[PDB]
Amino acid sequence: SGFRKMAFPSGKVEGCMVQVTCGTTTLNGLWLDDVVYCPRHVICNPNYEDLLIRKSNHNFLVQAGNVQLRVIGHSMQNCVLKLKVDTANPKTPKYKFVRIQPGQTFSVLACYNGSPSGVYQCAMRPNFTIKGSFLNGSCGSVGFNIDYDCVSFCYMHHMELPTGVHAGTDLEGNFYGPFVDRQTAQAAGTDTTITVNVLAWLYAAVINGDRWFLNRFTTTLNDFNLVAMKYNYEPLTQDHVDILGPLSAQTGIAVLDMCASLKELLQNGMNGRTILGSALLEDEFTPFDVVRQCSGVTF
Amino acid sequence: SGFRKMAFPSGKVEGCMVQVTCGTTTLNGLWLDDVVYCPRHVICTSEDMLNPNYEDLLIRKSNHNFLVQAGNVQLRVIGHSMQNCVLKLKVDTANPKTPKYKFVRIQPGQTFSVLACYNGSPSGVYQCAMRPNFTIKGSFLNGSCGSVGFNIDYDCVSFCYMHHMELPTGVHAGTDLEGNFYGPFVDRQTAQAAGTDTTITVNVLAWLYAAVINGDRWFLNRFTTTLNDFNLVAMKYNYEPLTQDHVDILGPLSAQTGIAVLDMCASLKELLQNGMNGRTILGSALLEDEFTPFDVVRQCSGVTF
Ligand SMILES: O=C(Cc1cccc(Cl)c1)Nc1cncc2cc(OCCN3CCCC3)ccc12
Ligand SMILES: [Cl-]
Repeated sequence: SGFRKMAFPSGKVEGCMVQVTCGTTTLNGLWLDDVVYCPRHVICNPNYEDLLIRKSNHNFLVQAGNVQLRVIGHSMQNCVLKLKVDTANPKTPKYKFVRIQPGQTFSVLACYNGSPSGVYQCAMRPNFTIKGSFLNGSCGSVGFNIDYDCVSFCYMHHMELPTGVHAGTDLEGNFYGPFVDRQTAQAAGTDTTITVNVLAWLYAAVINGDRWFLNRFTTTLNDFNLVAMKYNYEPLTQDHVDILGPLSAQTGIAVLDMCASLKELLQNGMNGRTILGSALLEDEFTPFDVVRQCSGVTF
Repeated sequence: SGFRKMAFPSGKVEGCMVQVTCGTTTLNGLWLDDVVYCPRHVICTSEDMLNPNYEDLLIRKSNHNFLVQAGNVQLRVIGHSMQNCVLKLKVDTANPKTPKYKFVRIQPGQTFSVLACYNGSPSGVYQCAMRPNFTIKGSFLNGSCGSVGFNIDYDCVSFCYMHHMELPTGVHAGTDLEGNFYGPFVDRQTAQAAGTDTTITVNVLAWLYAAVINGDRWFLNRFTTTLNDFNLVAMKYNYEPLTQDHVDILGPLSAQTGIAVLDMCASLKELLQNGMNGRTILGSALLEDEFTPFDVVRQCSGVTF
């Protein structure tokens, strides 16, 4: 019993965190094999190719714990700077660089000065921002998922938007969303609720004994999305319906049956009642997260 | 900017997790130096659970009855002793990954990170608080017994909790790392129930100061209150009494935001009187009590927005 927001064990990632310094800018780097990946704005009309051509390998001070790492080359890939170093990290895990879609969740290891300070779980929002907990110096903190024994790096933190939300890239330097890495006016679009995730969390509530929101009713996929579109909810596709299959099978509540409960939960509200200790409908637990936390999968 | 429930990086703790097996019972152990700590109910059959004599059950066991597994390597047990509700298995090898550690016992309201393990294998990490009724609201299944709660201040890991059982209401109970239970619980299958739970008041006030630091001020009011008048209203909403120590502890946050502790208490009384009214504080529609005054100061800084 119990449903908590749970992150992946951060150990395999901690052994990769280093501190990258260029001039006055100091942020975090990800040391995998003989390369250190970090946001390219560490070298900061910012023409990054023009700013990088003027730098030498000794300008980058990379520090792994209390040991300095020797930079022997550097290249830029989109918005990420790759610093080729002298030593290959002995603690390099089995890893993969993956790009995630909105709605997908991941673990963030928040770092300051190459030293891990906290770990938390979050979701890639439909408007491509993340609602993280970041301060100055957290740039270069990474988002990951653990796949059996292989770490999947999916996010690298770059900046904070005027609304307190965060923006970053995948590990190939490609931004998530319509953002650019510079001091300019940038705004996160209107956010929507991740529908498939709220439904997964309602199945998790049923599994944990919370059944008050259930009803005898059902709906069509078209009638649900017409109401969802009105409440700023992401459209529920047939793929989403299919993905919720195992939870539907385990609880005996058909997906469109659970959609009628969400429909009533949107028009009539919580009414002083809570679902899993929450007075709001939670959207940062995917259907897979619910299965993993309510089955005991380990790494 | 941004306020999240944050756990400590679990790495230093992961390198300590092992699987302890005695007969058919299989749970987790904490391997520090040449000793493996685990709940003493690993020697119990699910039968003896009602009224077991652990001294009598341990005297009948030998070192080869305990199968300790660190990864894919078996650890050889060369001695064993019991300290309250924890079993200490002396082993042949000292853990090379042993961190700088300390066993600490915490008070209700205190927060810590939990590394949930199954079969000596870490599966997840989450942050929680020791409830006023001494239970924890964790996310645990069968086999999670022996999972540990910790705080990593500076480079030292402070072990403060070891999971033992789940109560009828879904809440969890356990001991400090010296085998002493938190609360009036016993490691027996007798009828036990968690008392009435109360809200950790000093933590809600800390979280309201964190909200002010993150820009949200809508809940603030022009009123102040006495400590006695606040507690009379707090009691009525099932809130823990706010002591003068709590008032003192909230001093730095009071200084940083410019809102006196008793002024924030009036804003809190008004929230309990009126509700949230469709508004949210730090992305929450409920008043959050699992962030201590020390967590807020740690996660936030010294510049208010
Ligand atoms: O409690 C024990 C063993 C035990 C028993 C008695 C005394 C001691 Cl000292 C130790 N281990 C568990 C720990 N944490 C969480 C659990 C969750 C569990 O199952 C969720 C669903 N429950 C199915 C039965 C009602 C609901 C089962 C077991 C859990
Ligand atoms: Cl404490």
